[PDB]
Amino acid sequence: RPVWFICSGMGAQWQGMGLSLMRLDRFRDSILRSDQALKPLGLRVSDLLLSTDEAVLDDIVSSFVSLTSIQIALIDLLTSLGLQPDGIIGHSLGEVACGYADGCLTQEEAVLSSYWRGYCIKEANVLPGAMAAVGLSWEECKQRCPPGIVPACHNSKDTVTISGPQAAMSEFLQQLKREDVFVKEVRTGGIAFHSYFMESIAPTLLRQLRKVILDPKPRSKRWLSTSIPEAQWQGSLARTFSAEYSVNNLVSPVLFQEALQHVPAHAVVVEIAPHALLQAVLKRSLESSCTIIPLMKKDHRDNLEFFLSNVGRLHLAGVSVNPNGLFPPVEFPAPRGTPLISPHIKWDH
Repeated sequence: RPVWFICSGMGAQWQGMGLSLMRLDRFRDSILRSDQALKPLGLRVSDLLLSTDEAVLDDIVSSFVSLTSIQIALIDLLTSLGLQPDGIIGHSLGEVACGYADGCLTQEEAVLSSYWRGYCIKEANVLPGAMAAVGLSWEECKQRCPPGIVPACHNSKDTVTISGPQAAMSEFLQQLKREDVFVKEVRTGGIAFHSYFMESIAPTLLRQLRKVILDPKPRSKRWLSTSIPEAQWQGSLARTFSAEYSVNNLVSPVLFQEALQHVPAHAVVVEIAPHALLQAVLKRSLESSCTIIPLMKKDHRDNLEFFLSNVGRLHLAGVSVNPNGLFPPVEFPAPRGTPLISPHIKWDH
């Protein structure tokens, strides 16, 4: 089976993000290295995770940093299991983390990217936006959307996230529920990402991310972009994780379903995110023959159990993962009087 890393984006946050997983050394130790990049800017991600409150789930600069810094740590645990990806797909702000997993992005360049991507947006005081996942074909959207309400995310073959004017959402959903349409709102801290709203920011962001990303590294064919049409994958822009790319990702539509297309048929898809947002979408928009696995469940009593639960599932899937890489090495030789094994290896006799 191939392994496919999927990196869920915005709306995927919640008070208490991987406070349980802080225990695990491989995790914490990576979240600390994220502080090391965020220190010259006077910011500590580990505090953002633990002084967490409503306002910081809504603060867009805390979020881009929180999500990315966690995703980057989840990815690290996955690499301790000894599980590298066959395919990679990002979904919005996730792509950043992806470019880490493909190895075009340093943990630092990755973290600081998210940080600025989020900063420049906040400081543009952009007008009250708001997104929602709504269940209609991408073309059904272009037909039935109030003016000024873009279709922004192509998730499934019949699930799309429209982006736009905060007040024009509220009264265009009061209006959709009343016809039984899939509608779950995404928490965006008020900003319409992946719409025309973003062009205003593009200049100042591009001009600044150019100082974080010198120099840009080549992307590998292992990583399918969802920010650039499959058409122009052999292009100049598409070829490298450059500032120019990071900025484009924030401005253009996320072509998710498009990438899901390329996902093989006995594939195992892991959602790498502080919360399994795209579970609905992936299961809907992919073969029944593919197993889909969360890594953390929001508001769970103890993510550390829920992650091991799923590390376990990644095994039942058939993938090659080994938990001993999460916890400190064992001191071989084993103690004397440590339970026999052969008598418990039962066969099909």
